[PDB]
Amino acid sequence: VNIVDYSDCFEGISGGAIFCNTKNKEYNIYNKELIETRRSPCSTFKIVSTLIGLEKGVINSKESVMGYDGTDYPNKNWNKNLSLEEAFKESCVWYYKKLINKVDAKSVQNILDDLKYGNCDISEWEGDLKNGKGHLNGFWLESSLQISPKEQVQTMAKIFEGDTNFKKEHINILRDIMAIDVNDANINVYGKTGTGFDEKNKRVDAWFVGMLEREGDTYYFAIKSDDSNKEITGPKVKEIAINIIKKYYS
Ligand SMILES: *C(=O)N1C[C@H](NOS(=O)(=O)O)CC[C@H]1C(N)=O
Repeated sequence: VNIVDYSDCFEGISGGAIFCNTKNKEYNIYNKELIETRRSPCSTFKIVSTLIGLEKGVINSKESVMGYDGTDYPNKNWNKNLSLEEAFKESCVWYYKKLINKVDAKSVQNILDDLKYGNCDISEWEGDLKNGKGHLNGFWLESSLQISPKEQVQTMAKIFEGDTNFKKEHINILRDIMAIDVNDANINVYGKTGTGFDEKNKRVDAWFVGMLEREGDTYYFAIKSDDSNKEITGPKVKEIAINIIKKYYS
């Protein structure tokens, strides 16, 4: 367990990072207090909800559709019968809400418990309805479910090292749709962004969670901002993550 200083890559944004290599148990932690603090996962939950949907047969491949019904949305790419792969990369909320609402709560509770997914609290299934967004809400979006960056890395490691009961076929679908182009062919990077705003504390929940493969070694990582500047989003934290990977993990 090494405490490290990645602050230069954060360019003044408040946050932390944790990288974990489970072969030689090298835990690299920037901002330990924040890395141990549970927060809403926001759209990073799509990593797990994809696996739930595959396991329950709601979806079956990276092509699978959820029966688009024609509802109008401001994002162009939500207005179509998009595949799993496209809905994951577009972070399409209606697709993943319809997916999870096909699964019974007991099944989800038991999967989260098995994964040790933070507080495993799905009590507010419908999500943060006070924000006015209605069905564009759920327990994983600034609501009851909370997970720390350290727990995110532990969950990613358990899934992608083959230590859960999820089918290998399903884990490989997730790897495929999580793959990121970082303009460096000598590392494979996978992950998912998440963006929320914590109204109580007036801070963002901006995430990038995933894994890095670099010649034999695999690192599981979670990068998280809690800045008060509302302009700090998941995509911005992903930029910071890539700069950390290129500086310190090449
Ligand atoms: C998930 O965090 N969300 C869905 C969507 N994607 O965000 S991301 O670019 O950080 O992955 C928009 C924001 C958020 C939401 N409001 O539901």
